[PDB]
Amino acid sequence: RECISIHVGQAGVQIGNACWELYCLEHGIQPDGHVPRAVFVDLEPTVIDEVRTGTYRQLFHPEQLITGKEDAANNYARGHYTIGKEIIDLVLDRIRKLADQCTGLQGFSVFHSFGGGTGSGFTSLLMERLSVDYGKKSKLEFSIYPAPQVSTAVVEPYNSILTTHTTLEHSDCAFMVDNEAIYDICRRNLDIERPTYTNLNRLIGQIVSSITASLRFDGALNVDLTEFQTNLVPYPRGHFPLATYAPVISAEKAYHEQLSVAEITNACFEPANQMVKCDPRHGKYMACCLLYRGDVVPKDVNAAIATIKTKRTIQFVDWCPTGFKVGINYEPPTVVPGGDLAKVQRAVCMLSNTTAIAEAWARLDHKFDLMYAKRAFVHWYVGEGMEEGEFSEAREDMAALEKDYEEVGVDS
Amino acid sequence: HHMKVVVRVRPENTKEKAAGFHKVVHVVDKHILVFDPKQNKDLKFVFDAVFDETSTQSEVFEHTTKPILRSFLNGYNCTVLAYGATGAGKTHTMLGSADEPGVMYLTMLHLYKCMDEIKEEKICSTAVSYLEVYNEQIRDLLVNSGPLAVREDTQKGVVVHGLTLHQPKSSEEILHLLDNGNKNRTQHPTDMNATSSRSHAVFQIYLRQQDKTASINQNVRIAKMSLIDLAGSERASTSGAKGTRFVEGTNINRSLLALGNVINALADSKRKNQHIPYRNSKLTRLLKDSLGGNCQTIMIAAVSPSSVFYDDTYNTLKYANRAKDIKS
Amino acid sequence: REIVHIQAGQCGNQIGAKFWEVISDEHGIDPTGSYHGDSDLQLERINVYYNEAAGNKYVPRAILVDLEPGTMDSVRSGPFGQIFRPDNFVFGQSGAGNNWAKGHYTEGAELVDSVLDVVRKESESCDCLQGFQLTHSLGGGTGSGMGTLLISKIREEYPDRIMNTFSVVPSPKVSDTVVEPYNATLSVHQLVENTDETYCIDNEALYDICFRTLKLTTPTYGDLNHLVSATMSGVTTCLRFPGQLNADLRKLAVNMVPFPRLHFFMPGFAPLTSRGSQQYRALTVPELTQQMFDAKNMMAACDPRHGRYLTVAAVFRGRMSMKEVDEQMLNVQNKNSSYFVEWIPNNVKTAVCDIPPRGLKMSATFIGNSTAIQELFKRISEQFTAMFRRKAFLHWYTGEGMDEMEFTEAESNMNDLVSEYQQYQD
Ligand SMILES: CC(=O)O[C@H]1C(=O)[C@@]2(C)[C@H]([C@H](OC(=O)c3ccccc3)[C@]3(O)C[C@H](OC(=O)[C@H](O)[C@@H](NC(=O)c4ccccc4)c4ccccc4)C(C)=C1C3(C)C)[C@]1(OC(C)=O)CO[C@@H]1C[C@@H]2O
Ligand SMILES: Nc1nc2c(ncn2[C@@H]2O[C@H](COP(=O)(O)OP(=O)(O)OP(=O)(O)O)[C@@H](O)[C@H]2O)c(=O)[nH]1
Ligand SMILES: Nc1nc2c(ncn2[C@@H]2O[C@H](COP(=O)(O)OP(=O)(O)O)[C@@H](O)[C@H]2O)c(=O)[nH]1
Ligand SMILES: O=[N+]([O-])c1cc(Cl)ccc1S(=O)(=O)c1ccccc1
Ligand SMILES: [Mg+2]
Ligand SMILES: [Zn+2]
Repeated sequence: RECISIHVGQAGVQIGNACWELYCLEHGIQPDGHVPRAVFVDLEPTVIDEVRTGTYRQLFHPEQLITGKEDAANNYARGHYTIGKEIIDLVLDRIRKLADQCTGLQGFSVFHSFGGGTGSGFTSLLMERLSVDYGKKSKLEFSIYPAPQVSTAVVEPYNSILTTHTTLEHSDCAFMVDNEAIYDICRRNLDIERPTYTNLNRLIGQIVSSITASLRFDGALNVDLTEFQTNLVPYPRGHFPLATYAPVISAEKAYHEQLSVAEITNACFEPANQMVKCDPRHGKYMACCLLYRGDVVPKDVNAAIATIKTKRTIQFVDWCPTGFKVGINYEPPTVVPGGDLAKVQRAVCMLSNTTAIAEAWARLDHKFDLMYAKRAFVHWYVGEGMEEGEFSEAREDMAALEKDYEEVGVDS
Repeated sequence: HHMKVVVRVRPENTKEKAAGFHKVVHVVDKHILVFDPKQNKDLKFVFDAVFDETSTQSEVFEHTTKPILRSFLNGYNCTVLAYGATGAGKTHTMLGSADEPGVMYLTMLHLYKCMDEIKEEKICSTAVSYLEVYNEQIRDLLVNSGPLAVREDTQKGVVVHGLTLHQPKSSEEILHLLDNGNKNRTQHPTDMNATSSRSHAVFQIYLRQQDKTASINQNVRIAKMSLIDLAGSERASTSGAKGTRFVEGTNINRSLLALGNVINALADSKRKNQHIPYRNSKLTRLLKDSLGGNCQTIMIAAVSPSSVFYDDTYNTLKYANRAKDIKS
Repeated sequence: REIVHIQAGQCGNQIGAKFWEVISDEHGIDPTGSYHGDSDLQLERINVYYNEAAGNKYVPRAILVDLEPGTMDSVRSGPFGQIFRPDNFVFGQSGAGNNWAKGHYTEGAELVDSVLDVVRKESESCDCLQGFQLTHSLGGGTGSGMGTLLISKIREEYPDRIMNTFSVVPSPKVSDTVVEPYNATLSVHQLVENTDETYCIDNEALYDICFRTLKLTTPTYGDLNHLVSATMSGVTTCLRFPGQLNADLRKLAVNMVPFPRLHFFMPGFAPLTSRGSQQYRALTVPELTQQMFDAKNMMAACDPRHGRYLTVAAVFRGRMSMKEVDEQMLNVQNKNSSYFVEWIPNNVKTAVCDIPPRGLKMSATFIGNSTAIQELFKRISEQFTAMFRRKAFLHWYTGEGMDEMEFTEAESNMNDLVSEYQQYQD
């Protein structure tokens, strides 16, 4: 029934505070109500301290707020091996204390930021220790993969080729949201050259609400978390669907709002709206879980999708006859009281595996090689209990992920 | 070229043999070895020579060290690069194996014989040293030294002063330096107590030839030879958080990285030149003197057939072959 | 997390008075007074530089290392001079002779054990240590000799904790000392093998940046040192604030040193406008990246236009969009693809604190690891050979128990350090 969450790394905690804000906001639970169902992990105290100081302060137990006062380091090795090791036992102890208290759970919605130190390296072993202690559950990791050109950390690819290889054999379905291809939505589909990080976090805060919050909630076409990985992963690699939202309209500028189903569904497959710089450049969709919420007739959907199945310029995979998980919830979306989000009476939070990430992975892998070809910042991980092995051998790993996402499509 | 590489597989260990789970590499023929037998990765690897598990110390002696001795006698400085998995057993029986004929024993005798013949015909004099790199401090094994200070001569070929060499009387005198040395290094108390595996042992022999046939007043040819036992790589577990390993593992991890980066850069400097940063480690700077130049070199990797060696022997074959395979 | 500063030699000490003059206002700490802080945030992280004893007396956790009494006796007898616990003054009333050997082997070598004693009293203070800040000049006995020994001992006691160095590399045009390259070549030699972050600052690069970028006609030393201390605050203490994307000394190190030599950086501050008129407030953000990435405005002597970058760290501190930051850095990377190196897809390390430098709206410290600094260790190494060939003032070093091989060693190392830096310019 339930799904724990584990918000790891500063960014996995900033998005965490925002997904966690949107929750109580659509459930009538003000600053001090019930109790959360998650934990927070960082090797930098000052950030989890923003959840201990700022808004949502007393909505958490100081027990679900793990910190290592020590050092974050923007390097996988340190954050996986060396330092992030010391904290793991204590972290697990919460996702084993919180996992016992509940009633017949389904999994853990992990929140991490791929190209970090605590968001890469620690979660790699956290998800590692989960797939063994609870191999009988869902492991849906919600990642914020590296921006395609607007990366931050100089090493980013070293951290994100190492979170992918170690988590790959451990996740069930990895949601992805690209930080830059969101800013294009903030510029083009909302009109603001002032996107604070606090806004991208409202937007993932929104798509994510559609995943757990409203779908674990009753509706005309409910969709358990197990239903995702079943209807969404064609193969055992921890396959990485993309998150997309539909009524991303501005709460000030334009106002057509009343954009019946037939429109909001079409607004998902246009590449300029999908929180990911994986524009469907060739990438065949292979399975899509269209989560709807608000006032939606099942015939409007079983017609608004039928039109799309016959657009052909949307080319689904060959071995997939029908790859359209319709999920219908009742309660409309619930926008922030005065952020910037429109507030419509319906939305489409479609997510899907696409052969498109054959690109995104290739462009992120090629990055890694250019520095590893010179060793670059390698002495920063080797001095932290890693080897020529874990780099070269996690590089060979993602090489068979460039081939997997090629072979599962492009061919018939 | 000058570089030639041979990898000698060592028999599976009594316990490894009796279990038998998927073999790390499955040696196909003598030279070609397949990695990850069924599919799986199924990676063929070629080497310049390769010796099978049946090939003992005596066969590797004759192969590896014969082009070494000839070049060493010629006055070309030689080196042997050891490798092996991190797990002992293959490396344990590869080096210091008294029972095994010893690549080092038969090559020490091989040189020792050839040295006596060059001395009778010509005036040849030699000397030897034995040092380790533990904690990135050079220790002499012969004398209890402290941290050898660095100077540079007129050539400025970087010298750790305070090294003592004695002239090789017999192989027996060398055996006393090997014994003194091998007990001078500590075991590593982490895991099972290994030898000084984690510390790099260096053996040095210096040949000095004057010709009786040539005029007394001539150039002298000297070569340096070195044999290096290296550590294995450390995992998270074999590392550990512990402060006791902590210093040692930091010394090894930077020595392995800077050394192996200098080996990759060494292969690039078989094209290149001053590029290769000798300076990145103390010993890697002395390794320029031996391995740099157009000197005849060989690498001997160890490989075990055990499944335990899956990771370690694959990483060592990967790293050894990576420097060969990269050419621009 | 925590750090312990180190005021080696007179210059590092004189700067120490300016570093602590600034940082204390950036933390509301009056002379012996407490946190008067205009806010409440300039206190949740002070521990980085101070200690709790009374309840109004947060004392700077630095070390004052000098063989010249009259120096520390001018820093302690002036403004903030009465904040340091007297235990921090590691004086050496000996002759502070201008010889690197006199401060490293003979007269500094005695005083070291009575320094290391206190460097341990302050490192064993509480919580977790991060590293040590070091200030000094590479042009004198107590700066380059003794201050380079202090680190060769620190890096043996805590090879885990980081080591930032703020070196006053000998300025080109005019040397403020004669033996200068001797004191310098011998300290940079220790630096390339112990500290792991260096910020090289040049008294004349400052004069240019302080007489043309500030219309300031009478740039006193207090002003040079003030400008320097403005950067080293935007490095350390700054990132010990909150931020949408904060870093710390390790993130700086682990993004900025591609190769273990240590590498030396070239700091640059953002809003560097003359007082009254030039208060243009053209500080939206493109004006800060305009500032930091020009030639002039680098506290180094060498111009970045003369060599690729390996890494950059724009450590912004002032509320700004994570779009107009992360965006601007890109157009800067593409307009100048020529000088930025290519085997690093993203050279730039964006870093963003929230709170700005007390009285300002928006700033950004720049920390450039450019290969252009090759054209300075060249300079120093030239001045060495031109005089080392004739053994110029060498009898002042050998006569203090030195080696003819020690000068050879340091030149050859730091002259190899020039060679290596070119391997990436190509
Ligand atoms: C009325 C007003 O706004 O005055 C400004 C001002 O006029 C200007 C010109 C300041 C002024 O700075 C200088 O003139 C200066 C003098 C010597 C060396 C370097 C600079 C200022 O003195 C400096 C002062 O800086 C700060 O308050 C920061 O917090 C800064 N503090 C110090 O450097 C400091 C000075 C004295 C005592 C203690 C601290 C800081 C910067 C980085 C990290 C930590 C602290 C500011 C904004 C101003 C005055 C007061 C005129 C400027 O400098 C700084 C560092 O902000 C020079 O160009 C900038 C632009 C500012 O607008
Ligand atoms: N959407 C979104 N992305 C963020 C946020 N914060 C950071 N990121 C992105 O995530 C990455 C940053 O990771 P860091 O903050 O450096 O590190 P961390 O993963 O928290 O862990 P450490 O490296 O140990 O500090 C960059 O690619 C950022 O663009 C956030 O609040 N929202
Ligand atoms: N920026 C700056 N440089 C200084 C200061 N004092 C001395 N210097 C520089 O330091 C060099 C001289 O070394 P000095 O500090 O006297 O050495 P020491 O006192 O014997 O350790 C010269 O290059 C000076 O320009 C200062 O207060 N600020
Ligand atoms: O290679 N080694 O340096 C080495 C490393 C270890 Cl752990 C052990 C031994 C040797 S040896 O000198 O080859 C040697 C070989 C035979 C007898 C004594 C010493
Ligand atoms: Mg963080
Ligand atoms: Zn309308």
